[PDB]
Order: sequence, then C-alpha cells, then structure tokens
Amino acid sequence: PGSSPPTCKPVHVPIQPEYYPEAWRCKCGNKLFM
Amino acid sequence: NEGKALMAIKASFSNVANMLLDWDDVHNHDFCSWRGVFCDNVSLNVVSLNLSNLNLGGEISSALGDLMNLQSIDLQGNKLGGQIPDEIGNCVSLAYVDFSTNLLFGDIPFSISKLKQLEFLNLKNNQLTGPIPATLTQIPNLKTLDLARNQLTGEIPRLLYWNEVLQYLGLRGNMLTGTLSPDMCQLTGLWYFDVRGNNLTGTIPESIGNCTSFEILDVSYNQITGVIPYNIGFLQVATLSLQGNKLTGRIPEVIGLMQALAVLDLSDNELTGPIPPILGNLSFTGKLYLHGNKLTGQIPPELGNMSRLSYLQLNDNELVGKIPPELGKLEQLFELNLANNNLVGLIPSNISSCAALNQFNVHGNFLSGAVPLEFRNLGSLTYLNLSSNSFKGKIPAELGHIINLDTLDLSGNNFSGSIPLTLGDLEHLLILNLSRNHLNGTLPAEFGNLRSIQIIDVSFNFLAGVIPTELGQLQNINSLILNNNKIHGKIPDQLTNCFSLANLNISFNNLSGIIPPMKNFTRFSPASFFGNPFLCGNWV
Repeated sequence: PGSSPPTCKPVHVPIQPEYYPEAWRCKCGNKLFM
Repeated sequence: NEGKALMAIKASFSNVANMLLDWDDVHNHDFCSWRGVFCDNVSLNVVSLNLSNLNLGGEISSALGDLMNLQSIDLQGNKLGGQIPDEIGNCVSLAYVDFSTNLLFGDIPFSISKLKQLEFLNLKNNQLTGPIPATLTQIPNLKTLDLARNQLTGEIPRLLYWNEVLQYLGLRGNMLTGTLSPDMCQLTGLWYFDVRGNNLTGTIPESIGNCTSFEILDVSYNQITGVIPYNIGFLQVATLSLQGNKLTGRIPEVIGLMQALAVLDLSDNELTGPIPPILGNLSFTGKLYLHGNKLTGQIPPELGNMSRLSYLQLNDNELVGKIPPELGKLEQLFELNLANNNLVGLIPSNISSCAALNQFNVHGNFLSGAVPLEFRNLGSLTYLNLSSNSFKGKIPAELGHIINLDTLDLSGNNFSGSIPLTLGDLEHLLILNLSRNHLNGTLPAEFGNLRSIQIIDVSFNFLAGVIPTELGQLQNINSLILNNNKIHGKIPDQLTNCFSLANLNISFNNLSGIIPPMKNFTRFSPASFFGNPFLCGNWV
C-alpha cells in the first residue's frame, strides 16, 4: 500500500496537449529523458 | 494512378494552389517528389503524408479511399472542413491519422473499423458529433486514441476498456455520460487516463487501486460522487487530479504513502474533515491543491516537510488555528493561498525564509497583530493580498523595496499611521488598495511615480491634506477612489490628464473650489463628487 518515484537523475515533466499534467521522466545533466 | 486520387484530393481542398508545391496531371507525373507526400524506396507508392499546419481550409475529399499503400496521413492545422468521408474505410494499410486542430463535424464513420494496421488516431480539436463508435475495439493495433476537445455523446464503450495495448486515452472535453467501470483496470498498458470536462456521473470504482500501470489519472470537472476509496493508495500515478467533482467524505490517509505523486489536486470538492498530517511524507510532490472544500481542523506543521512543494492552495475552506511557522522550512515555496478560511493569530516571522515566494494570499480570514518587517527578504514577491483582516501597526516602509510588486491589497483592516513615502518606488505596481482602514497622516505625493498603476483606493480612511497635484501623471490609472477622508483644499485641474481614468469617486470630504471641466469631466460630475459641501454643483 503506497508508491515511490523512479531511479534511472529522475525528474517530473509537463506534457503539453489550466496547467500541464506532469509525468515522471529521468534526465541526467544531458537534456535527454527516459 | 494514385496521382489521380491525389488530384481529386487536391481538387476539393483549400486555396492551396498557393503552397501545394506542384501537384498536377499536366506535366509532372512524378508524385513522389511533391510537397508533403512521401513514397517508400521500394515500390514508389505513397507511404507517409505530412501536410501539417499549412492552413489548407478545404474538405477531405473522398478520393482518399483510392490511396492504398498510404500508411500515415497528417492533415493537422489546416483549418479543414466537412466530415470524415466514409470511404476512408478503404485503405487498410493506414497506420497514423492526425486530424488535429481542424474543423470536422459529423459522426466518425463505422468504416474506421476496417483499418487493422491503425495504431494512432488523433482527432483532437474538431467539431465532430455522434457517439464513440463501439466498432473501435475491433481494431487490435490501437495504442493511442485522442478524441479530446470535441462534442461526442453517449457512454464510454464498455468493450474498449478490455485492451492490453492502449496507452493514451484522451476524452477530455466531450459530453460523455455513464460511469467509470471497474474494467478500467483491465487496460494494462495505459499510462494516461483523461476524462475531464464530460457530463459523467457515477462513483469511483473500488478496484481503482489495481491500476498500477497508470501514471496520470485526471477525472476532474465531472459530476462524479462517492468517497475517495482506500485502493487509490496503490496507484503509481505521477499526477492525480480529483478536483471539481462532488466527492464527499474525508481524505484517505493512505494517499500519504503515494510518493509517486507529483501533482495532487483535490480542490472544489465537498470533502470535509481535517488535513491528514501523514501527507508530510510526499516530499517529491510539487503541487498541492486542496481549496474550495468543506475541510475543517488546523494546519498541521508536517506540511513543512514537503520539500519539493511549490504551490500550496488551501483557500475556500473552514480551517481554524494559527499559521504554523514550519512553513518557513519550505525553501522552494512559490504560491501560498489560504483565503476564505477562519485562521487566527499572527503571521510568523519565520515565514520570511522562503525567498522564492511570488504570491501570498490570506484574504478573508481573522488574522491579528502587526505586519512583520522581514517581508523585506522576499524580493521576488509579486502579489500580496492581506485584505479583510484585523492587521494593526503602521505600514512598514520596507514594503516599498519589493520592487516587482504588481498588486498590494491591504484593505478591510485596522492599519494606522501615515502612509510610508517609500511606497513610491513600485514602478511595476498596478493595483494599490489601502481602503477601509484607519490611516492617520496626510496623502503622500510620491504616488506620481506609479507609472503602470491602474487602480488606487484609499477610501474610508482618515487621510488629510490637499489632493496632490501630481496625480495627473498616471496614464495607466483607470480608477481613482478617495471616498470618506478629511482631504481639503481644491480639486487640481491636472486630474483631467488621466486619459484612461473612466472611474472616479472623490465624494464625502471638505473639498472646496469648482469642478474643473477641461476635458469631458462632465461624465463624473453628479455622482463622483457628491458628498463635498464647498463644491460648485447642483446637489445638497
């Protein structure tokens, strides 16, 4: 019963389709994301 | 011969003759070099078609049915019209369909079912009517279905919920009745469930917790009722948006253990009961929105433990108690909205430790005591609303060096003492409301330096001295309200040069002289100046 964030350096990002809904995506210093 | 269908496609189109780089059956019989139409290396037939965002403003011609090797069609952003012709159900090779940001109406054809290879269907931003055709779970390859911002009707097809593949389900904005079915947790690959802005009824299914595959769950702004189930605490959701529904009951404590939450929104609901202190352990969440509810209790200091929280909104509730100083631990806090509650006590001196703090809104409560000066350490403070409270003591002069202030609302209080001269140095200030207070002293003149000011209100105070003559400098001011003060002297003529000033009220003073009528100052004659005895005009 619970939840916890991921471990790829992790971050949370808006995805633009009011505000933006944010999802978990891991980027290091490099501007990538996975 | 697919060129023929491309021509008929070109025929019933917008006045594209402009940008469609040469489609023609006159000379060029090579339709794999034409703008926006791609052919594959092998058989030289159309595979991908990108006409995105050209404003081609036509209808989708029927000849689309003749393009067989067609895999992908992007007609996005072309201001296109008509309905989607039924004959699209011909090209079974079709895979990607983006009709985004067009103007298409009418039912989605049933022939859409005949496209086995179709895995991406985006129809967002259109005028399409009809229901969601139940013949869409017949397509086995479908991963992404975006129908958001349309006008579709009828319930959500029950069979669709049984799809392991589906990933993005966006129904946001239609008028879809029906209820959330528990079968919702049989979508094992979906990571974005978006039913917002529908006419949906029903309850939260109790099996909602068995949906660990969900990252964003947005059910906001529907007529959904019921309590928030315990199972909600198993969700791996990054964003959980429950705001603007009719959910009753309390806030389940088990959401405390839901640290995958980035944004938790429960606002505008009918939830009651206290704020659960356990919420102190979701230290990765950024937005906490709890406003508009019937919540009671105090503000638990454990919210100071949410390190990565930037927006706290608790307004429009029934909370009580002092403001806890542990919010001073919130070094990443941006917006603090505590409005329309029943809080009492002081503003803590340890709250001036959140540098990044744009807006601070405590209007409509019962706070007491003076104003702490360490507000001078909030340099990024753009919004300060303290209205309708019992604040005492002078206006700290230090409120003038918060240079980017855009709005400063101190009305409805018991403020005393003369007005700080240092209030002159807010160039970016627009709205200064000091009304309904107890201010001593006279009216300071540095009010001429508010270049961008739109609205000045010092009404219902004890100000004295003459109406300052510099007040004609403000070009952006549309409202000047100085009712119920002891201001004497005459009315300066320079009050005419306020171009934007269409709303004025200087009644109820000892004002003397005439009404200067340089410009059209006859619109504000009768009512605006009523209460002054020594003013030249026809009234008592």
